Amino acid sequence: FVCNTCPEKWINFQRKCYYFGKGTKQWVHARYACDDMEGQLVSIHSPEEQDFLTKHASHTGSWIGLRDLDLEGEFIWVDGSHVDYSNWAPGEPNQGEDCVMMRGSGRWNDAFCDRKLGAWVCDRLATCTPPA
Repeated sequence: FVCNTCPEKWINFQRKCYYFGKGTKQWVHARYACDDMEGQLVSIHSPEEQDFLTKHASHTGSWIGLRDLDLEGEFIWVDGSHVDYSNWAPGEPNQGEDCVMMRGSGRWNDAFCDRKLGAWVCDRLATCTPPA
């Protein structure tokens, strides 16, 4: 009936859980690190979710789960969803910079995928209160 339960070290927002990771990672590195924790690099689909992420975002930049896929020819989230909501920094995005990071402001920019960032965000679904 109510789905806000999250694992230790994760934080709940709405029906999801979020992990604010710290450590030096390239984009595909953060992707696999989230997968190792049974999550995914975060996907962002509303201003309310973004505002939550901004409150907890690292000041020096974080990888998020968005990258430009060559065959589809567009930015696609790690879970296969399309970009409906976006929070690009003004002028962004602008060949080579295929991966997407989130600044301390919450705003996004594209970047070389081998850039090393000190933070990254995973998400997963929250679990739910049981039957009595």
